[PDB]
Amino acid sequence: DDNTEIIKSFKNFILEFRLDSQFIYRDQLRNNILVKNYSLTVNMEHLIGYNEDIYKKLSDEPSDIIPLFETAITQVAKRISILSLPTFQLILNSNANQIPLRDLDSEHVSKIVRLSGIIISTSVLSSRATYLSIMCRNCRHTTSITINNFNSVSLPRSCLNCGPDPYIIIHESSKFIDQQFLKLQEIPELVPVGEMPRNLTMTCDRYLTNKVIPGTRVTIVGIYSIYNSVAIRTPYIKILGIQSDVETSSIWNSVTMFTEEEEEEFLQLSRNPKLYEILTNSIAPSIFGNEDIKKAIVCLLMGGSKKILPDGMRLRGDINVLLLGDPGTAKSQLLKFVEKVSPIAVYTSGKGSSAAGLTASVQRDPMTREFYLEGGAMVLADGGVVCIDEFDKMRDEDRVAIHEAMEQQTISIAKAGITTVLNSRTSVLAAANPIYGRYDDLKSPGDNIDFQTTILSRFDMIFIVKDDHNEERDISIANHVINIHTGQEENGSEISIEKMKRYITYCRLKCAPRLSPQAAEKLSSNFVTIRKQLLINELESTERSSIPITIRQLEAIIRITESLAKLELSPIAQERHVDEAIRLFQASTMDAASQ
Amino acid sequence: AVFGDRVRRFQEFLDTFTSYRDSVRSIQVYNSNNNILPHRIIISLDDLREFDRSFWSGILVEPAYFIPPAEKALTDLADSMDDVPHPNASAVSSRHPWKLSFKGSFGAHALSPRTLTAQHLNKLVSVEGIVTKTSLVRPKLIRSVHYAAKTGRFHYRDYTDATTTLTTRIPTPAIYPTEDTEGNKLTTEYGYSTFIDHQRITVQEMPEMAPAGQLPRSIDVILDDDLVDKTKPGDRVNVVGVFKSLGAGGMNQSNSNTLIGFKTLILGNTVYPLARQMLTDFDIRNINKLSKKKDIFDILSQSLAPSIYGHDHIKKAILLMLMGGVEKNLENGSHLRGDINILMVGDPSTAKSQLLRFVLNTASLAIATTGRGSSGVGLTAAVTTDRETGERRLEAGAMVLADRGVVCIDEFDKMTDVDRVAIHEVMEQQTVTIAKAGIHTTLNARCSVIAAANPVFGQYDVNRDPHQNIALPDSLLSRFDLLFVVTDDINEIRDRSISEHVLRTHRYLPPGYLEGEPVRSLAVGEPKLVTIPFLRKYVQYAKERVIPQLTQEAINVIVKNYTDLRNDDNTKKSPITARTLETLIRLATAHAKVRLSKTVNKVDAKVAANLLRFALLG
Amino acid sequence: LPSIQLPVDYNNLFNEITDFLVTFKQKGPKYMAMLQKVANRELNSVIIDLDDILQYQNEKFLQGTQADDLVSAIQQNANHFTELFCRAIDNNMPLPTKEIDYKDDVLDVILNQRRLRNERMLSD
DNA sequence: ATCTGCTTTGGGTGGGTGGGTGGGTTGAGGCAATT
DNA sequence: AGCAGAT
Ligand SMILES: Nc1ncnc2c1ncn2[C@@H]1O[C@H](COP(=O)(O)OP(=O)(O)OP(=O)(O)O)[C@@H](O)[C@H]1O
Ligand SMILES: Nc1ncnc2c1ncn2[C@@H]1O[C@H](COP(=O)(O)OP(=O)(O)OP(=O)(O)O)[C@@H](O)[C@H]1O
Ligand SMILES: [Mg+2]
Ligand SMILES: [Mg+2]
Ligand SMILES: [Zn+2]
Repeated sequence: DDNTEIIKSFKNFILEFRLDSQFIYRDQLRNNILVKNYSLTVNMEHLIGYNEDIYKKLSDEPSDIIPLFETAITQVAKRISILSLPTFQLILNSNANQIPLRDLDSEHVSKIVRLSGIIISTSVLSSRATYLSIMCRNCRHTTSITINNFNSVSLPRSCLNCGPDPYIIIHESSKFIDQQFLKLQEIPELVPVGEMPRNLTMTCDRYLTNKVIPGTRVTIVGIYSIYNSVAIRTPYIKILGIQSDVETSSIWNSVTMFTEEEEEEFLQLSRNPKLYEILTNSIAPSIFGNEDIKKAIVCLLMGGSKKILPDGMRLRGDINVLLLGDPGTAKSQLLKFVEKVSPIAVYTSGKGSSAAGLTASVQRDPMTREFYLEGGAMVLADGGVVCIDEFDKMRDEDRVAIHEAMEQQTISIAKAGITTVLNSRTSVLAAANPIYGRYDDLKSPGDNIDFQTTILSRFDMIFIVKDDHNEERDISIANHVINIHTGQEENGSEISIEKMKRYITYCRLKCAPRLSPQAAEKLSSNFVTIRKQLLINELESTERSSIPITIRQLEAIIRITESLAKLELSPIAQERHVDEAIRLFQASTMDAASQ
Repeated sequence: AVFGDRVRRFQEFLDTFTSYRDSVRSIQVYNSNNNILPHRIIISLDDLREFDRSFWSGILVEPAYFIPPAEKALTDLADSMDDVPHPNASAVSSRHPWKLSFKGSFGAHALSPRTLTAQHLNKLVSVEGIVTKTSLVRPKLIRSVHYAAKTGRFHYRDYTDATTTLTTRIPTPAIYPTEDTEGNKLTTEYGYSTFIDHQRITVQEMPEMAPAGQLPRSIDVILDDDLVDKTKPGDRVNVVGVFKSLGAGGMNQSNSNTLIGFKTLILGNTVYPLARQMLTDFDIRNINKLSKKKDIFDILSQSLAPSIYGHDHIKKAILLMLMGGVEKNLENGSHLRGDINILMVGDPSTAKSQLLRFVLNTASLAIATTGRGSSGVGLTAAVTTDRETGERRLEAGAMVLADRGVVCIDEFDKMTDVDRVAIHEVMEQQTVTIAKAGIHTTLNARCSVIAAANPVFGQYDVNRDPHQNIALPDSLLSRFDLLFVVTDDINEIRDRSISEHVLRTHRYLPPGYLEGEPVRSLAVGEPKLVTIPFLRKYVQYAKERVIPQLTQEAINVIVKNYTDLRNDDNTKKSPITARTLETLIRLATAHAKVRLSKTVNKVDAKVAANLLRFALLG
Repeated sequence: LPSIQLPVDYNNLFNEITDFLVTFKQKGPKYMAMLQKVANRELNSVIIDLDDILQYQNEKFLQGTQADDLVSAIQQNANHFTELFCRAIDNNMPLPTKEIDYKDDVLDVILNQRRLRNERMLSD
């Protein structure tokens, strides 16, 4: 009765909506059916413009009208693609105000809401039924049921004598769809005073599955509903749309999510003669000086290139950076910026961490009594960067639990039957203090550093930041900080965080330069000289150097060269990059070792 | 109606291709002569596609409606072939139809546990992964036969379940009939009833193929009858079966969730291993021709890890470890092991971990473990409960899973004493004794241990004695055949050579790729460096069909070397002991294996002596 | 409950079992002596040696009177043959040779009283 | 006297507004006190 | 299937 009229109304929107000379939804449908994507994304501002009455119904009773807009889409799709196809999914976009995760309460039950959060977990896909074929136990009578996944359905209780519940499902004739579960945590800043962050369970269907990964900020449009698991119901959100700032699909598979128009911008930016300067200036615009550390951070974000030799050996392609220095140097602020610019990043404190917190931990499911594996900081940061602050407060065991994941980029587990070798391809950016809090020049370098040579050799570049009291520099820093406190270039000398992050993603998924012979000869000669320099320094002092120079440093120089080449989308690394890489190595690691 | 037509169409297919008929006849003949081959046939999906496209498409997309007809046609053919004169009553009552198994090329149905979605339900798929669990084998009732004493006639009943057939039927509780239709007493005849085995395994996605920041997923599989014990945990398999769903999935009013999906799993048809290489006559002749060379040992050793510069002696030791020794157990009870254990201690960045990884990749069986990532229980075995039957059992650990293989332990010095005790016991006795949860047993763990450790101060110190440099107990140290101490000594020529080698290695580009391109099957049935595959074939051949025996000349060499080594003024990085004699004999035997010889000669003794002397006195 | 026609008849097998028990010899018949000992309360366990059954079968074949394969039938389905053999022994249990205190046994008195009650009921 | 109807084993195809003085018991990981 | 209740 009314259902047919509602279906007719939503069908006329898809067939009559033109903003100029193009039918936006009719053409979107045809283009989607051609690539086998049975869905239509509709913007709710367009529906409020066609007929406000249709929006009033879709917002007053969402779980009753949404199922009738899907069938209208399916009918129009059949009319457009078939010359005389499952039920089509409807994905919604809205610009309504976002309700804070913790402000959702009884006043929003069964209503369309928009909210943001952080995805902390994702489930293994399940299978939900969409068309059952049933039969009767006694008289063997065949029937079918059709189900929409919008709850306010079960097998018939009485046959069509036959006892109660006479119907058994015939599986080889039924059809199913995909279902996923997500946990959404509220943003750290939104949380009220003295409160732990709160979770919320979410479910997505069909083409909204496998769209997010744990640890990524997302925006959700859905229905705040309830399901019975006494007179209380556990709330949850039925997703109707997902929007994210991270192209997770490009990151897991190939290069994707870059439009040709967007791609053209990246090539134009790469063609800039002084992209290195722009990127260096774009990191921490509010921190004065420390240019070398900012260049090192650019190289770390860019990364090197990984090689798999024919015999099977793999060569690490990531760069690890350590910041040792005195208080007030802005190491923690640099780490907090790097966590915010990188596409994937985790900020962790060495004190509030553990060996299982990093890597992976073995957990027991209370229901199935079965042990399973949950990823830690280094798994949650896979393919990105881990910012381990307070690296000196970490316990010896928890620090030792990081060697293999830092070098081999794998997390071997052998616990509770579970036996595996996970993958953790992450870059470590660590900040630490010397033993006495300040780097005391009076005592030998072996007295100011408690890190063992094994852990230190795993860092590509080591920065020993010393705070020297110079009146000119002090006045400059005072002026800069006061300007910050009392007080937008965007004129080719700096790019916002979003653009820089997208450019990092593009470069990582598009380029992997290789060394030319001249660079190889140059780097090889430099390694021989540096090793001789360590030996002359060692012969002079009975004490064995605390900062080592092993083959890992040669590989680190190669990685820095490759990252500098990749920064400009150059398929080959030339001497103009080798010189910069050698300069950075001398400015950080040989500088630390010389003292 | 349609079923009979399809049975006729499949029967016409089996007639056109005679290989399946010949295989069935050979199976029946072998069974008649007799230990017993199962009633299974492997058909090529390519041949079916060439013969009748509709049948091939149906078997790939609607297996439920097309596989049972083919199985019935095959059974009818086999029955028409059968010529057994006298059938035993069990055979007459037996319910043993012929089962069908597939091979060939699955176009888009070749998937992995991560890519299996609801779109693939009720379809023939092939899945690849690691077997992580394996329930216990329990018989499953299918047919029961009874006897009515008064009436003097036998009756029978047929049972079906959701996992024993592809078409949905009414469930049959396992209650045995007790009274005849007319009220006669019925006595079950178990010897004539039909039970089949049943097992459930879990297949996990390969960890290295997983996405970024996601743990691998798994799927449940069912194997019945002759596919019951073809896999063990830690094996790489390719499973073919039908993807299904079971149960009511919350549609029954008892479950009030309303947000839980249906159960799903695969009924397997075939299992394909992915561990032993099949040797050809050409390969065997090439192996022999190479073995006749006088410098085969050097060639094979250098061929190991071509991208690691230097470390010749460690590579030789790794080769001898891959070959192994000869295991002897005496009548009295003494059980001498023929495995070689190796320990590497050295300064950071000396290629210890890369050598471990190469051994992991080359060896036929190898398990990877670290110091802080493992545990005492995770190395030996764990007590869990079986989901299928709810019975207490043991799950094999890293050491047990690597039986008759190799276990690579990285960061040997970062382990705990409690976890070190388990490895101490395993290396000392080569077995695992378990006393937990009312379980008493002894699992076999006969594996070679290759480990890498760091000195106490992170860098070997020449001044301090070896005891002060290594934190491991002396008792644990005495169980390693060869202790290699490697130091990073800065030199000009050596540094230039190593740097040039590394730079050359870093410039490799794999064929099929352009400069600046970052690095990323078709069927299921299926002084020159020696390639790794040929090295694997050589090792397999040599350690499979060579058992060298000692000879008086090697005996004199070994006794002279031991006598001189023990009472000599020069200090040793490890203390000489009677265990050194066993290590010498083991190394000589392994080198004899390398040459494909049935006897240990002077040359093998002289090679073992030189290797041990390098290990002990640099 | 459909039916099949298996190539086993339990009547010939029962006759064979009885003949084996009463006639087989390896003194008098071995199994009859064992039954005599069982009747006198001396023995409480009868063990059937399948070797003896095979020997009896082959002796019958040599005599020319071929019979059914008892050993294979027992091996293939053994639960039924326990009851069959027990019935055969029950039929051919010899009378005791040594007097025993029947009245001491509870079961003897109980069954005697049951017989008396049945006789009284029949007389009515 | 006949017809109508619920619930097990023990286990996650009942659960955590029923709990652990109603049983399902090893394995791992974090924390205080002990060192 | 055994036992607990309403007509
Ligand atoms: N250019 C700057 N240089 C140094 N500190 C700065 C600068 N700009 C701001 N700050 C201040 O630095 C403070 C942050 O501390 P910072 O990151 O310098 O410490 P740290 O040296 O890394 O740590 P710790 O003192 O524990 O060793 C903030 O108060 C920020 O206001
Ligand atoms: N001889 C060598 N030839 C080539 N590469 C080498 C060599 N020695 C070390 N390397 C390089 O060392 C890098 C890392 O060192 P590796 O992990 O193999 O050392 P390790 O002995 O296990 O060190 P650690 O004590 O830190 O665990 C590898 O990328 C490898 O390229
Ligand atoms: Mg700080
Ligand atoms: Mg290592
Ligand atoms: Zn009915």
